[PDB]
Amino acid sequence: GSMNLLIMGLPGAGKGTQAAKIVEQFHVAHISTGDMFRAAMANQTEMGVLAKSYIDKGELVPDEVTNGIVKERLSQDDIKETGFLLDGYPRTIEQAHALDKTLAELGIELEGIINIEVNPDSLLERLSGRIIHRVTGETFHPVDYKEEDYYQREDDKPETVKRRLDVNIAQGEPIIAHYRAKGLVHDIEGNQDINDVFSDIEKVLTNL
Repeated sequence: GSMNLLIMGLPGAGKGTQAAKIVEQFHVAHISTGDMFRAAMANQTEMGVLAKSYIDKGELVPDEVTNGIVKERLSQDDIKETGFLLDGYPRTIEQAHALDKTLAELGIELEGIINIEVNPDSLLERLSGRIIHRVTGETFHPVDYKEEDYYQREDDKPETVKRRLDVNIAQGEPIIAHYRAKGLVHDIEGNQDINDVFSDIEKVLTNL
């Protein structure tokens, strides 16, 4: 009955799939950054219509507005009833500090953090393998009988993925340390089958 959770993991770690499995078993509200903003705007909340005025103009959403969005979301009814699984926020240590303030104001306590760990070299190989034929557009990872008959999306080039992973690691490290120092972080080995990863998650959550 109700749990207040964060889920964390580097790109390619399968955070999305696990979140959906967590919802199915434990009924917490899965809340990604995208969901939160889409809700605020589509449901036309006070913060949402405010956020929309920046987004429509192609401008960045200020921290003050983002923090209001979050507080608004965690203020909803479903949060009291079912708890939550916050996904993608906080993204920086500053947002972690802002979140803690909001949770304290709301009288809410974080109960656990699911941290899916996968070796960044394994992630790199998994995210930067996709290769595409020039005229048939056939996708690979596997074949390649001709090195020059293929190309990669910019998003999928090893240097691009490597930078993405490095930035995500650097931004996430102080957040993980911040909450680990409070015993809230539970490391899950992510290099398993989907059902085995979730199996370890299930053990953690039922024993909270």
